[PDB]
Amino acid sequence: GTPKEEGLHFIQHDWPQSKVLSGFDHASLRRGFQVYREVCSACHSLNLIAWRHLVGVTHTADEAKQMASEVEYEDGPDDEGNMFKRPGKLSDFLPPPYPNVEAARASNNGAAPPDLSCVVRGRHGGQDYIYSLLTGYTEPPAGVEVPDGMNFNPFFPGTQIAMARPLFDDAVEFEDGTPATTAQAAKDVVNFLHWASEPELDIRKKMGFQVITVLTILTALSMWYKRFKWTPIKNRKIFYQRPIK
Amino acid sequence: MKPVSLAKYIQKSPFLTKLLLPISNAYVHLSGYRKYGLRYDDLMLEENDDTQKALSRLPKMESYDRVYRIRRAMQLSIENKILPKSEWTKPEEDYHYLRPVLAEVIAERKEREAFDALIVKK
Amino acid sequence: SPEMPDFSEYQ
Amino acid sequence: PLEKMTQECMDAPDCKEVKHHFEECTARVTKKVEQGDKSEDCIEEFFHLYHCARDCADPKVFKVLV
Amino acid sequence: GGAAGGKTYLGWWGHLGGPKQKGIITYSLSPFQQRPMAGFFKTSTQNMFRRVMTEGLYVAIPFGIAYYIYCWGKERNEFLNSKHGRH
Amino acid sequence: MASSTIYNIFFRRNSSFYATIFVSAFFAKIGFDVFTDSVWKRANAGLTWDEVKPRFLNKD
Amino acid sequence: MKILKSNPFLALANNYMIDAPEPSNISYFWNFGSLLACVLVIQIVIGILLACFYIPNMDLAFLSVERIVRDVNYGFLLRAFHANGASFFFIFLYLHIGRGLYYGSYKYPRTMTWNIGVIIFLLTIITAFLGYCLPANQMSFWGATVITNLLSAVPFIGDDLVHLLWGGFSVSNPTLNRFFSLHYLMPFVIAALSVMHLIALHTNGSSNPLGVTANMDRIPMNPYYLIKDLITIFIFLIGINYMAFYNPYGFMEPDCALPADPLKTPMSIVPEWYLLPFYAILRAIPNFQLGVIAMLLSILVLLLLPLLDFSAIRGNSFNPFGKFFFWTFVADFVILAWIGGSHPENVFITIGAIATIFYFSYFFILIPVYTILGNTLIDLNLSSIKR
Ligand SMILES: COC1=C(OC)C(=O)C(C/C=C(/C)CC/C=C(\C)CC/C=C(\C)CC/C=C(\C)CC/C=C(\C)CC/C=C(\C)CC/C=C(/C)CC/C=C(\C)CC/C=C(\C)CCC=C(C)C)=C(C)C1=O
Ligand SMILES: CCCCCCCCCCCCCCCC(=O)OC[C@H](COP(=O)([O-])OCC[N+](C)(C)C)OC(=O)CCCCCCCCCCCCCCC
Ligand SMILES: CCCCCCCCCCCCCCCC(=O)OC[C@H](COP(=O)([O-])OCC[N+](C)(C)C)OC(=O)CCCCCCCCCCCCCCC
Ligand code: HEC
Ligand code: HEM
Ligand code: HEM
Repeated sequence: GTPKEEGLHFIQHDWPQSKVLSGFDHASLRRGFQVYREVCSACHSLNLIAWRHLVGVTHTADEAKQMASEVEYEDGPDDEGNMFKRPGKLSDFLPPPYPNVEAARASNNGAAPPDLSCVVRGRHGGQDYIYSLLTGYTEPPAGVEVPDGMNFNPFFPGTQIAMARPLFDDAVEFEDGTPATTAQAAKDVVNFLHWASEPELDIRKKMGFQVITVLTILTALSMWYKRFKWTPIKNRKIFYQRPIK
Repeated sequence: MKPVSLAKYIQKSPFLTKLLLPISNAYVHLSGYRKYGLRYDDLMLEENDDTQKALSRLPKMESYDRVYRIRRAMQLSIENKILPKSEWTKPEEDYHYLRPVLAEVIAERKEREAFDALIVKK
Repeated sequence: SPEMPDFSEYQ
Repeated sequence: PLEKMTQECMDAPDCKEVKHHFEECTARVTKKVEQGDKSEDCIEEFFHLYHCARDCADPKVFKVLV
Repeated sequence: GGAAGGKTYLGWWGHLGGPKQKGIITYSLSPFQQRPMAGFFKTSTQNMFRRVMTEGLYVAIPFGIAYYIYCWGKERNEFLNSKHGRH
Repeated sequence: MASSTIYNIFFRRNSSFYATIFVSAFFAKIGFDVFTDSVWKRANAGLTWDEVKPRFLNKD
Repeated sequence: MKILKSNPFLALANNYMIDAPEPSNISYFWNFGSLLACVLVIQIVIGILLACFYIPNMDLAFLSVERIVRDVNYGFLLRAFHANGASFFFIFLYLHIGRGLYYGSYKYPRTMTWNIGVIIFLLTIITAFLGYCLPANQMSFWGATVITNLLSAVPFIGDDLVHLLWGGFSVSNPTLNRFFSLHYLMPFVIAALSVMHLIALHTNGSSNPLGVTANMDRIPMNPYYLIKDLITIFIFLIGINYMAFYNPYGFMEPDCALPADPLKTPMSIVPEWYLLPFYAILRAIPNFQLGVIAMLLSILVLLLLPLLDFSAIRGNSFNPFGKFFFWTFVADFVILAWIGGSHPENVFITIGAIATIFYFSYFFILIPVYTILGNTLIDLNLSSIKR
């Protein structure tokens, strides 16, 4: 359709995980998880990732247990009906800020913060689109005005996002010590969201190399064996002794 | 059902034949069945009763030559190659040798079919 | 009958 | 960091024709709106200029983002 | 067995339903005596070159025309729904 | 020795053929696993959780 | 007598795999039957395991698939392999159909084989459409809603068959249950039809590129054609393994990683890529019933090919006009798929209409005319040689 109603084509970058023999950047993964928890845990829900997933990837088991033991969950019936809260376990999912979709709609005007579990894989561009959307907030050009409750963002379809600028300068304190600019933080969040979309990337890319190597060797052997066996037919000689009456 | 061709109405008018000779030459060169040392009548389909009966009424020399030509052509097609330009089917040898027999068989069958359907119109 | 075709190329 | 480099690429000689078109926009469209007409929106030129600037700037900054 | 089957055009070994052959001598060697990878590259290169030079345009023309109209259609459709296209 | 002894040992009877096939497969699996492990470990330097451990948690 | 020629089961195996007379010069384009059979076997075997973790309910279908993907041991392999094998099935089906069409394998003695293949193709299309609706994705739900409404074109009992199939008033739990059951059932019927396909073909043998009889130089299947298939098997394995290990969702549209929201209306509603040309054909006709009729005819016209091909020879190895027009038609098919993929904008609808007109003209006007012209030209040249 019209360029205004379809958005601006995303920019292209290079990520460590886009190569043929490269995994993730786990330090960036941990920093992105920290930024997620300290920023977008307030409204965006990630109710498809458990605390046990982060064990051995971004956190140790003791760290995961200690961090999860601070969230209060709701458990099954007591000895006489009732429902009693729990200090949290290592087998629960991350807490959703809202109890249902209608509460989310009521809180944020009329919008609905989408779940972030599988958003990177479900958008036309993935990491590039998400990063450009995060870093692409600019003042509107002359002639186009934004009504109250909307923001100008060229990368969004229609150039009308319902969000506000989520990542300002120095919003989080990184444990490693890197400065928290709007560029570094967005990159780390994009990396963490991509990991949350496909947590199985490393094992898949590790198996594929050996599979491809063995299959290539087998094909190279087959191409020779066929030529070996099909030899006495491709090199026949036919002579015609004319049958004189 | 059967192959069809406007190969006689054009022959009725000499001017059309004179105009269409070069195009036919180019088309027959482009077909490339002569590059395999074959003749045109070899390629005709033989799976019905008429052609099966016709192939059993050829002279023995023609049948043997056809068998050798087909076998050599398939042997060449095995290795994806063609004969040198010297051993190509010359135009003089590329004559129609199966059409008259098929025509005779079709005429016999048509005569029997005609006798089959009859009526009495007093 | 002809002579044996030369197969020495493929041997 | 990204904003400064994008602005520098905007003023860089690499993207100057789209900037010229955007300037002619700004002048004409501002005159039109302050006259009292709301019918024209050349967001396309802003798209072109921003795409040029981002393509110029992003690879430079992305390398030192560690 | 029997069962008096129908009529086909294949038969089996021994009686393949073909015309009688005569005077067709055939020689072949043993796979253990011949040499694979002998003359493969030369013959394959010549065959590929001949096939490219012979068939060639038969595939070249329609695909090229289709690609040209594809590119023209994409360009024109992008232009028309833009600002200046609608006017 | 020569080349007839090799044929006499493994490639003489089918029973002495399948056993060689299976043993060679068993060894080849281990060889390929070691190769891919080494190449993947060499590919990623300073990019896995084991080599970023001291930076984050050792400082507590 | 050999045991393989005596025991009835071993005799059945031998007559079809060990000692079967075959043409001695069939090219590498005759290797796709075994590829299709192996792909079907892989699909069935993998689907049997995939059915062990799937809950067929509209409210609980997406979470089950996600649990398969990220919780079961090596479940991602199962999901990606099933999807990519289902995709490769149609590539090999199109290659098989193209091979059959180009070399004229539809003009007797093998015409029952062609009809059985056409029926198998129809059943495969239906099975794929049923299967891809299961994961309850956004395009799955919306495309199911769009496609299932096509049954309303029936004059009398129309708009009632749609409700009977839906099992209600919209796509809900009963629809998913029925679709799961039918998708489970159909592949076995497809396998039986393929067995009948092979049985029908066996009674007359296969063709050859030259188009002439091959009852003079025949060789047995093994080991001459049991090894030529291994190379293609391994190449296809390489392709599918790369596609499943380095880019699993590479054939998949970006609007398929979201739960089905029955209020969110997608910008473009399109089926998968292998069914795209028929969707392009359907949207071309302004009328509704005419569109459905044309879409069905686009697949049912393959049965009429034997009775409108007036050629004195079989195949296209010695017919330049066919060589030109076949590739032109293939390009038209690709362009039709491309047009079906994109938006229905200004120039695109005109291009699609032109492509549909050419596609429906190819099977009615072009073929008899050029075959007759070739016959006439060859006969005219042959009739003036000695003169
Ligand atoms: C010229 O033409 C030719 C071709 O082309 C060249 C060909 O194509 C072919 C055709 C050749 C064929 C391959 C024939 C078939 C091909 C077709 C014609 C079409 C395709 C046909 C098919 C559909 C193939 C048939 C496959 C079927 C029916 C389904 C297969 C299903 C499975 C294999 C099961 C899957 C496995 C699962 C899900 C679980 C398995 C069970 C377990 C063991 C799991 C573990 C459970 C336990 C541990 C439980 C405890 C176990 C017990 C009790 C045992 C303990 C031990 C005790 C002793 C008690 C021919 C003949 C031909 O001439
Ligand atoms: C029946 C359905 C259609 C078929 C479906 C495909 C079935 C694939 C499995 C069987 C493949 C082999 C079929 C039988 C071939 C055979 O005859 O085996 C014997 C050959 C040796 O036979 P030879 O080549 O003539 O040499 C003579 C050797 N002397 C006697 C001198 C000692 O020795 C060999 O061939 C050994 C190599 C092959 C043996 C199997 C080992 C590799 C496969 C392991 C299992 C993985 C397969 C799982 C997936 C199928
Ligand atoms: C693979 C791991 C190592 C596994 C290692 C253990 C596997 C078991 C070892 C033996 C397997 C084979 C069993 C039969 C052995 C045998 O000696 O059979 C000989 C005959 C040969 O047949 P014939 O000599 O040509 O004809 C005879 C007809 N008369 C003269 C009697 C009228 O009968 C024939 O063979 C006819 C050939 C066709 C019938 C046999 C087909 C199946 C053979 C394999 C069966 C076992 C497969 C097991 C697969 C797990
Ligand atoms: C002000 C509350 C709020 C904040 C803080 C917030 N989000 Fe959003 N987000 C929303 C809402 C509401 C929408 C829906 C916007 C719309 O549909 O127009 C949204 C939309 C999105 C989308 C969907 C974009 C699309 O095209 O569908 C993504 C991705 C996203 N936000 C990421 C983030 C990230 C990353 C952060 C942390 C840097 C963040 N959000 C912080 C509330 C928030
Ligand atoms: C016994 C045979 C089969 C069974 C039991 C089976 C079962 C299933 C199941 C349970 C799913 C759901 C996937 C999921 O939940 O993630 C599925 C998906 C699918 N199936 Fe099958 N199937 C079979 C054969 C086939 C065949 C023969 C085809 C095509 C010719 C096919 C094509 C598909 C497709 C396209 C999908 C959707 C792809 C996706 O979910 O990403 N299946 N099948
Ligand atoms: C979908 C459309 C199909 C059509 C139109 C079709 C038609 C045909 C025709 C006409 C032939 C003979 C060609 C010749 O002799 O020159 C053939 C061969 C064959 N078909 Fe099919 N068929 C189809 C699908 C299938 C399927 C699904 C399978 C197996 C699951 C299959 C298996 C085979 C086999 C094994 C052969 C013989 C070997 C070969 O040609 O590769 N076919 N088919």
